[PDB]
Amino acid sequence: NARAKRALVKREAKLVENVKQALFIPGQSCNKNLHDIMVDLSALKKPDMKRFNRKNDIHPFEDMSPLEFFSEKNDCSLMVLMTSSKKRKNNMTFIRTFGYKIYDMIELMVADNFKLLSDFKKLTFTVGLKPMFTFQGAAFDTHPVYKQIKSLFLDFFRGESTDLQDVAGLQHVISMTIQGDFQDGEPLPNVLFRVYKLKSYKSDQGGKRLPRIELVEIGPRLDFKIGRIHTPSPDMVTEAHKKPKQKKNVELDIMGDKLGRIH
Amino acid sequence: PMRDLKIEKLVLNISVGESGDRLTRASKVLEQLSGQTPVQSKARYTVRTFGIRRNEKIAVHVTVRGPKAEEILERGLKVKEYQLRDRNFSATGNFGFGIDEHIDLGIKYDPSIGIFGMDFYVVMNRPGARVTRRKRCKGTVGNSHKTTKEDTVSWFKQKYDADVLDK
Amino acid sequence: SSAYSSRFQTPFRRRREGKTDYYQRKRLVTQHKAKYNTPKYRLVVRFTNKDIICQIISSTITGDVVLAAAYSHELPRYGITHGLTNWAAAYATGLLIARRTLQKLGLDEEAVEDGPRPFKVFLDIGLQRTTTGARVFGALKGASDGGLYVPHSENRFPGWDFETEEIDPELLRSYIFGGHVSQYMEELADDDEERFSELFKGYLADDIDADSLEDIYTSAHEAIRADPAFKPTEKKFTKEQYAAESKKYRQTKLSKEERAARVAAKIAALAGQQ
Amino acid sequence: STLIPPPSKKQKKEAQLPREVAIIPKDLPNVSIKFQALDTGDNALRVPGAISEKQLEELLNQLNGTSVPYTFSCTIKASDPYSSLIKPQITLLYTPRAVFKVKPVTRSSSAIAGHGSTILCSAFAPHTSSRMVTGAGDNTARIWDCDTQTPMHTLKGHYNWVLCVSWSPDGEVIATGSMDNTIRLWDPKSGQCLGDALRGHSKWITSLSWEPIHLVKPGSKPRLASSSKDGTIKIWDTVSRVCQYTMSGHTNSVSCVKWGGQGLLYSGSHDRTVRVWDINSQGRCINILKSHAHWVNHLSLSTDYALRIGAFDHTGKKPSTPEEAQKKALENYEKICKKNGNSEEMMVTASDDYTMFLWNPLKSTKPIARMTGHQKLVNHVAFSPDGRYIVSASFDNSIKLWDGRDGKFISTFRGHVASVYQVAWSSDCRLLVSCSKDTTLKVWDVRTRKLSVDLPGHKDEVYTVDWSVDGKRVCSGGKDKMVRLWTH
Amino acid sequence: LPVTVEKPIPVVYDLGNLAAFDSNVLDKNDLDSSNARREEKIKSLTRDNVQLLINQLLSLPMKTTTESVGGTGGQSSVMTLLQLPDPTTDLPREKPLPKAKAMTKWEKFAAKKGIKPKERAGKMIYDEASGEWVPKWGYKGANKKLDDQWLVEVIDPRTLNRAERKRLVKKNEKQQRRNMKN
RNA sequence: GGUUGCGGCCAUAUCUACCAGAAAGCACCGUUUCCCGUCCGAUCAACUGUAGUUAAGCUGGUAAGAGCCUGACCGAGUAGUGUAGUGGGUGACCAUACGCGAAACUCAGGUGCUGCAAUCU
RNA sequence: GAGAACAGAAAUCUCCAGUAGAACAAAAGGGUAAAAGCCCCCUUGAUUUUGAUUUUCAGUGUGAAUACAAACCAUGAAAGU
Repeated sequence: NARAKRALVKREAKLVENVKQALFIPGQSCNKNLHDIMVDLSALKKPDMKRFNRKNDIHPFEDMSPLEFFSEKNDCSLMVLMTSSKKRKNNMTFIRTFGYKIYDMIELMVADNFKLLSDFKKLTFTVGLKPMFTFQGAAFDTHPVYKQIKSLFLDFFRGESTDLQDVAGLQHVISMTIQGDFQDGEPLPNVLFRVYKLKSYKSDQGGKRLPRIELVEIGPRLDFKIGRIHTPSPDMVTEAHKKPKQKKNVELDIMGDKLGRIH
Repeated sequence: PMRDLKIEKLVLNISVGESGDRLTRASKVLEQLSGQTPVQSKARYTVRTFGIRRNEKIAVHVTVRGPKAEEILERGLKVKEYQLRDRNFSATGNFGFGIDEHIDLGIKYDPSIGIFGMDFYVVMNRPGARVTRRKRCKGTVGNSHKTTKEDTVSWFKQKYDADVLDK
Repeated sequence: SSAYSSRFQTPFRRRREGKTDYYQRKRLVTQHKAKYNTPKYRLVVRFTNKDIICQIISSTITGDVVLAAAYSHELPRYGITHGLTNWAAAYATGLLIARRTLQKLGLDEEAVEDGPRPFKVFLDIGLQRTTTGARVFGALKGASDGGLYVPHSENRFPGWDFETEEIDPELLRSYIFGGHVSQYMEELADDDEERFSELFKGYLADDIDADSLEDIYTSAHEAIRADPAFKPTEKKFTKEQYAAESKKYRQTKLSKEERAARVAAKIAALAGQQ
Repeated sequence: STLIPPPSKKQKKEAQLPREVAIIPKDLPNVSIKFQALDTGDNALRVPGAISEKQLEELLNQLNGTSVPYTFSCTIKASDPYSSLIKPQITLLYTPRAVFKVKPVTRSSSAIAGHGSTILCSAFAPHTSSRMVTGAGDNTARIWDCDTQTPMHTLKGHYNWVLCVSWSPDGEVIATGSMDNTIRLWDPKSGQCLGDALRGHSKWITSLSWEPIHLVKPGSKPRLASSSKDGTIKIWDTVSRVCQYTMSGHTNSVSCVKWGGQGLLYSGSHDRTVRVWDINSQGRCINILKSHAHWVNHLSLSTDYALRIGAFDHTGKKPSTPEEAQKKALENYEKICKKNGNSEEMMVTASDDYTMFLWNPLKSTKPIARMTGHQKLVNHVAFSPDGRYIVSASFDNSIKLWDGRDGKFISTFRGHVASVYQVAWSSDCRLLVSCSKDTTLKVWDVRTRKLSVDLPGHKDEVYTVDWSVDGKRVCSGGKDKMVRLWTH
Repeated sequence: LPVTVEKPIPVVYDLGNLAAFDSNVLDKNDLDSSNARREEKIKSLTRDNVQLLINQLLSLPMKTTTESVGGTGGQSSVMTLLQLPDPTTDLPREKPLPKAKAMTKWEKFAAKKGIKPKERAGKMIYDEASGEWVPKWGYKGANKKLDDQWLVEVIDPRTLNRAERKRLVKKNEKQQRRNMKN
């Protein structure tokens, strides 16, 4: 009864939004490798992620009705399509939508040296922790498709936001670097994806303040090849990237005490 | 050594669709024969021919289990003179019948109540229904340890010595 | 119908089994979860026949890890050899897990700033019921009394009142020092020694009385308090011979030639007109 | 609820920018420093590179060949103790610790029920951190097992309010001075009437005390002292079951009495006067101290921690032989008796004139210093365990911490809302617990002079508090008819 | 044992996102796909970056409290939580800003006439004979009193009353649609 | 290798007719005075490891069963369809060159992988 | 489906076959299950205190409406809801 209206309130467009829901929809072509990559990815979006069970013949760069229908019906803003082909082996279609409208789509190709969570030394984790991010290479300040993929991954993984961070909940780290250096015109390099778990060892040279770090892999380890892209409409960009709106010679000191200047 | 035929439960039911005092009298004969508090029952809908409404307070029964259940079983089986049929035995292996004039076992006339009777039903089994009765690890029973009709029919043509009544 | 064996969806593995409540587990696994980032821990407790199990659990993307754990059958080495499932057995198991954890993590005897930060743990009851005066909460009370910090309340202890809000500590004290088992012992021994013979058979093997059993529990509490070490059993007749014997008793599969042989014999013997 | 003003627009831009990577990087001066102690010692002028404080501890321990760390204090400027040359020949002082750390008192157990009246007084055991006895406004007292939070040997016998409770520093006698003007001794193990009561007083019993272990012939029984409103102090022998003699110096009520260390007694009364007795002269008065303006309450001494523990250490290795108990008492006494190398114990007297007095009774009848600053009547006072500090709790919702040696002011612990009733130092001079007329209890960190944790939980105001002997639990109680144990 | 990290071109930070962005360069021949000893290079590059990120995080200002058991709000006396600067990463929203700004035939009238919005004090009223309070709606509202009131003092007269009640109710719920559409 | 507890991936993990399981683990199993709940101690509660057996329950195997799962030029580099020329028919709708990009059929094959801890002739 | 005295075709009972074909303040995307379905026990809700929107003749420290937050209030052993 009222549980129905609770859902409509939860699906209202909030002043500042809640967490992002991500959806994993199977395509028309799939294998053990590709499905397991999908699942080792979804092992990070918990417990805020939805997955479909039965396959679906959907083409992202071709038609656009069922994708928007799906993103609405699951209230998700991120859509991950896991599909393959002979024309394109293991193509991952990442989708960012805004107001049930395609904000951008991106084609990624995973290499043939991939890895699953059970490929490395399986060091322990904890379900649902905030990650850390590290971005390498000079390309991520001007390159357009690179800015897109960067913001995509950030709006994908980082979960939620706060203002108080406890110090023990810093366990893993996401490293992402391009495939060497390249200059314009020549084709794009690949971008990597390495998910470590950092530790701490006292230094005795920096004091009790700053200890040393050492990183270990837990899985997976991916290389991504960039293909087709989409770009949103300028008006939709301006609209989506807006301030929520919630004074001279007047300031607030401690204890309130709205003061003023005379000059 | 374990596929035995223990007596599990006897349900004595009286279904008289009346919200009056006859139901109270059925419950009082349940109290003065079985002892325990008699649980009531209601009606799912209207039929206009059986004289009921929704939640009509139509029936009342008592479930007794254990030694006194066996006692009431033997008393009610003796009243039928040990004459039970080849039907009246559910394919899963339980039985029931009906006798009027509950002076047949227990109380006397006492016209302060009238006269009614207890629709019997004895549910039977082997030991081991806990897997299908408990909460953690609730499973199924096996067709090996699943009781059937004719084996308990033989266990019944055992003591208290019923007659054949059409094979 | 084949469609009816084809169309439906099954529950998970441990859900087809009666072992795990995924709803309660989600209510556990999503901690707050909008405030901060502090890793959760858990105190799982299970009650079977002849075994009380208690563990400290930290989940992960591999699925689970056990930081510490205790089983009702180390109590012989401190001095509890009887009644390994009662309320005092639960108290002892929880006290053991508490002292074991706080010794193994070295309290007495990246978070470089401060400080002690008392250990936090949430009780996971599993599929167990929540009834007033149970032994799951006996183990809980023992765990908290040992020194752990477990959030909980005061109505689920033996003796609490539904009439008003009070908790009589007398009945609790008796349930700690086996006053219930001993009042039952007296109420049976004053009359009959056949039920009292079958029951308390080890107690006729060792000639124990009620006051002496309270004494055993008193001594055994501080006995746990002394040295909660958890060394493992000495591992006689080890794993390779274990596996060789189990292999000998274990059945095997077949080969395609064996299957083709079965098919040939059957469809040539009992298919060609008898 | 009132909130803190949120930050400003520019204030967030000051946050987004980087900040202060500190590396203690290079870091090579030719620095010079001189070592010194606090009483007298100064043991010398060198040029190292850098060093850590733990390494200062290690270097001093190697220069003296002790193998215990210290606390190191520079430029004795608020006395702030490359971490000591960043706020601006250096003067450095080393101060030992007797390092034995315990965790603060943060959480709570549950409120233990029992007697249906206002709890009055409480006391742990000196030989076990697991035993506690309280005396409630009811006509009985109680003993509790603290490890499962359940009473044990409900004790009876008194026929009025059991005002004062005391424990014997050996672990055998629980004395319950009742409002009915007698005392009753009790057995911490069974709870039986040891004969009968120790009658003799006229008006209600107020306070009790015991002879310290280093003043009883090894193999002999300790003695007690008891004061009442009558104005005299009766001595009691534990086995004679009769009073020996009385001292009758005061006219008005004597508030509290204490059996000092070098065979003396001290008594303050409602005569604005503190009087000193020598007991080996059959209880004779020597010094009268008339310096207060209104009647004196809660006289205290320096070494009461040693005078109270009773040869039991912060571990609990129970005595083997009476001579071993005596040598333990002598060692644990001389640990803090000759701090400067001279056998010294001080006295501090509080009274309603809003002042407090430092007293040296071996030296003179003059005072050393008079501490002023409170605004309502001072109710409770306590020396630090190491004898290095004094603290006082007053009725103006404040606590004042002093220099325990020359009687100087240091700081004031603030936060309480109603009047403060009593405090308790830690077992290791680290923290300071306090209970007051509001609901809450509080603890304070004496190192930086700040509040660590306030903790509520009561239904009415609190009357009694005390830490453990090892620093594990803290007991509470008052007008809510519930005991509460607070731990880490 | 070494703690510091140097770079020809210093990194940029997003300290609310616990993240850093680099303008330094790679080397193709350190991380070529054909390279066996390859991931050692990612490790030896990004250990320095997580070094610098932990270095910036532990240099932050922090937050401490003095609380106790059952802290319903947040941290306790033992917790210590750093206070992060806010994100500068402009990342899009998922739904537009919920601006339902109309006036709907009453707000405009109450603006063009000096009607002030009312004070919204209480749900209950006072009954006189009896002396109970009996709210005007919410529980046995004083509307539904002519329902049970026995004799009416001159068609059954209470049915007309309910008829007018639902008449106004439906007029209100009709004008609701009118304002929603326009 | 057997067994138990907390799980991930959630049918290669399920349904059906049978076969078998040394030890250890665990089920079955007796009881109603204490705490606890009903009409009823079958369910929950509490007690003991006390009288017994593998019929259970659980586990493996046996089946070309149902169901399901994998790969492949298995259809099929095609059916279809987006781009360029007068390719055309008057047209239903479709020829010629780059793209995008399918499915039922058929062939080979398969009926749990395991993380963390305890324990066993 | 098997049975069970009065009692029939539907009265009331006991045991399996059950993927949601019985129910929802849903109509599509699926279904939550030891439920969002049925029954049972405890219980307020138009609380109070300040930044954004607009309007007052004491311009009238928000006096009040409304958006947002924060202390609370209910229940639960608890994580929480």
